[PDB]
Amino acid sequence: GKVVSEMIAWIKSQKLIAPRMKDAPTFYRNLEEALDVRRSTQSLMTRGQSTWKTGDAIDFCSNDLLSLGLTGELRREFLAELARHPDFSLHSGGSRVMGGNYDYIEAVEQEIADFLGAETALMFNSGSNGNIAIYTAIPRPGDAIVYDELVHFSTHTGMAASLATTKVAFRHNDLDAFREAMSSTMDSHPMLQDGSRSILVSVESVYSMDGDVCPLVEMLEIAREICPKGNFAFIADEAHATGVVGPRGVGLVKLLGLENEVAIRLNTCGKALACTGSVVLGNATVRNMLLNYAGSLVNTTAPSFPSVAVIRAAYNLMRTGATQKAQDNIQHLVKYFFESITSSNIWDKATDLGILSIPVAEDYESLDFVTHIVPIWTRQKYNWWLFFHLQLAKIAVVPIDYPQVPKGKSRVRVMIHAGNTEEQVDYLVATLCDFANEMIDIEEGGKIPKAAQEIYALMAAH
Amino acid sequence: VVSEMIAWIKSQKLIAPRMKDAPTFYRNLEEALDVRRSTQSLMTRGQSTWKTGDAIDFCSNDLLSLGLTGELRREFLAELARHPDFSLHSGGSRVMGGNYDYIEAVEQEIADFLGAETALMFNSGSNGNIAIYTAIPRPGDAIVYDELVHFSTHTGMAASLATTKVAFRHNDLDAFREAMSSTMDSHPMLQDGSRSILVSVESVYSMDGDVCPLVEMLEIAREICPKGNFAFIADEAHATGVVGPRGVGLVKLLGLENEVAIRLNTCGKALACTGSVVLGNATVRNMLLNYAGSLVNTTAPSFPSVAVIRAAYNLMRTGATQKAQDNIQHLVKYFFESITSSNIWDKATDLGILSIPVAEDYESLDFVTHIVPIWTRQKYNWWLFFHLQLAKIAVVPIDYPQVPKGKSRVRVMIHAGNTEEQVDYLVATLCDFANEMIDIEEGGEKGKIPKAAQEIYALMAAH
Ligand SMILES: CC/C(=N/Cc1c(COP(=O)(O)O)cnc(C)c1O)C(=O)O
Ligand SMILES: CC/C(=N\Cc1c(COP(=O)(O)O)cnc(C)c1O)C(=O)O
Repeated sequence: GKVVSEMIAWIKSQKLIAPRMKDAPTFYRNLEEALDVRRSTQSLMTRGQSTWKTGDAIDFCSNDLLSLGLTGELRREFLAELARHPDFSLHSGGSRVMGGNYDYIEAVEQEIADFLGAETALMFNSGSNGNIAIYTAIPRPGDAIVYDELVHFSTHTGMAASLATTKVAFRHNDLDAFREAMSSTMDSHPMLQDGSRSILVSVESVYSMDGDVCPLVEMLEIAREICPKGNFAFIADEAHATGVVGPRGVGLVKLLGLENEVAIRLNTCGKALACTGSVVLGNATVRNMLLNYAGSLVNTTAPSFPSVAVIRAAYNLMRTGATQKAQDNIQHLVKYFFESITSSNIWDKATDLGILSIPVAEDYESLDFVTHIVPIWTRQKYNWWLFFHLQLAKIAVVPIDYPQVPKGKSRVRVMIHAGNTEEQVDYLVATLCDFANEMIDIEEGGKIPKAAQEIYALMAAH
Repeated sequence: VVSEMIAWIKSQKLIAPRMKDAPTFYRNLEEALDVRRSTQSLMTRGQSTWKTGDAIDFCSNDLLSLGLTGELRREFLAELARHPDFSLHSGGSRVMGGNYDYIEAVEQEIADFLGAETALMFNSGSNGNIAIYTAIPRPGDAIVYDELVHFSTHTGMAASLATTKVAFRHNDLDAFREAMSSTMDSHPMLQDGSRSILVSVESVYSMDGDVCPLVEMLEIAREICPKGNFAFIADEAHATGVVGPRGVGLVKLLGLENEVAIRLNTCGKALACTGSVVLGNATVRNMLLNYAGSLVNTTAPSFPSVAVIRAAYNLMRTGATQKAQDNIQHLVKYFFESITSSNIWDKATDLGILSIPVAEDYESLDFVTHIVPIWTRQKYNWWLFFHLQLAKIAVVPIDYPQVPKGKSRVRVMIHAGNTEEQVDYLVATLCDFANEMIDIEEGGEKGKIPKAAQEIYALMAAH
């Protein structure tokens, strides 16, 4: 219905366009050639998913983690906040350091900083710009940046534009490789050995595309062991941690009581807090470093009053406890899904054959908590088929593929929200087990499964 | 207020001395901050002295006084009220489930008001320029850009896939002609029309206040690129709302919406909120959605953020900013006649004591802009700022790194909500400073400090 109208528009947008641009001007000629590169691998993005916004599909893909957007709970606290300041000055006035600072944004920052256990906060338009500012301002020449290989794109963009000359990745969440990265970096840099420069460790609290948790206590112990002079500093991107983890959604850093051990923390408002923006946490020296050396911040207009107001409304819902029930239902529904798919008859054969792989679902009971992020892996030549199977079953997931991940690591990303139900989770489990069945029967018989046939049929027409 | 200047005075006291047993990371961080303090140009809280009412606003970016009057606020809240059940959260990135009908419809309203085929909305003008210059240039293309394009344009070009980036002297048609032709003559794939030259300009330049001669550069581009293998990119941050009928900006005013492939219009200035739109055909828009990785990997704008942009443009389309816009023109022409009619103007400008280049031949233009950069001698620049501030006139001082080392100045912004009496006081204050400086220099005492600097140097001693 509405599922099939967007599949058609998606199929149609991958038709190569350059063979029609021979007469077009050179500028548009080469742009449509560049778009054709993506079309050729069927990865041209246009209008997104959105079948869940209309009711035509379950929402297992959006970032509305606590359903604050779905319920209108944030909108009502947002309008209530604007009503506490009639005649508010909407316009900031300019750059935050030249005409754009005002009392209400400083007060909201300190309010948030107090709630998350930090000394100071600085507000950005987004988590991305938060990362851009951190890694263009904070790293000094002679510093070293050691980062998890799956840090966010904005972190990669910030580090590339950094003043630091030494940046070394380490294998994802691997405490051994992080040790090897730390000590091999120390040994070859005499300025780190005598403590005249620092090593900056860059990690995410919860990884957007894997769903696992940074072992921060252990990394901090490794760091102190390698750098006994204390010349290290951590930077924790809690994008997918805020609102999900910790008492009243404070995140992983405060949950572990590391608020004095992690020098820089980024908390974003784009997921659980159901709006946009971010704050960078640190002491007053970090904050003044961003205001003075993060040129991206210096040359952009400061947040408007409504933008600050929606952020404050979201932390209000967190800090007054209004999100606590939604926060536990995530834990419940993720465990409920984990129990249900690992208890179905076919999970064992499908896991050996490699038909389905959900690594976050294994050993889940030994963790202090679970995450909302559940990537589901299949065979790489089955990935689009798994997507079409769920999509045609009226379950909206996010497909992950090149360029978003390396060209061989394709997967499906399922998001469990506080506003989902056990009936919907049962439907997701049953839907996945039908797919695992279909591919095992094909593997035991060149057949193409039902769902893919229908999508390939629509292509043969469009 | 004395308090804002006192706080600024304290923020310049060096701190590296107290940092010994301070850990390496905070010591090196505060050592970098000291580099700014030792030149007295550390920034902390800005210039908000005007915001309360204790100083005249000649500094903010609220050009049409939409923020001051609450006009945009009232329309913004009525727009929210006409959508009582709006979905606040976008859902994710614009290409992954953050798209919705409201933002697309708003985009097309802005495109059609601006005379463009499509529009694409960003969090900021800076993010728009980032997206343009990382997504649009192809390998083999050349970028010819005005040296004074915005910081975000410089960041975007440095992350670009184009391998020839050529700057040219600001607003200079001969320098631009020389950049275009020497770039054309050294690239066989520009000569044969298979790659393109991208031309990057601001319609109104944020710190010199002058206007890009866009019709002249298009003529020169077509001359040097007879195959038409070129494309212009016009950043209109300081034109939207303030230039053209009903604020449509410079490109539409000259009727060049079909000759300028990419346009950036921003909401941080005269439109009194935040955000931007990139304008172009659907090939440009798809290019940004697929190759601007900054856009792909960030959350899509929430409903209230879209609605205030809509309210701003709706104000412009109902003609509710035209009188504010005519007021700007009146007040800037009034400042220009006033200051150049002053007694000391001839002497102060011959001596380089005062210099306002946008005040020269302002009558030979079709319009003026709101940006009045005021120069003095480089060693007097903070003295000029102190003098203006203590006279309760809020201006924004402009020093390294915002500008080159020896190009420090002070930026006055004329807003619609300003008055002729406020302009009279500014001129009187400027003439006092010029007179005080001419006296000090002819008195032959190289240690003589002006009055307003004496007070600042006093508080520095006390505090
Ligand atoms: C930061 C205050 C400011 N910005 C100027 C500016 C921007 C940034 O746009 P945005 O703030 O990211 O929406 C973009 N392009 C031009 C030409 C500009 O002059 C100013 O001139 O005081
Ligand atoms: C919206 C795309 C997305 N994640 C965003 C994200 C950001 C950017 O945050 P912002 O949208 O600029 O505020 C920063 N750090 C991490 C770890 C992230 O995962 C996702 O997983 O769908």
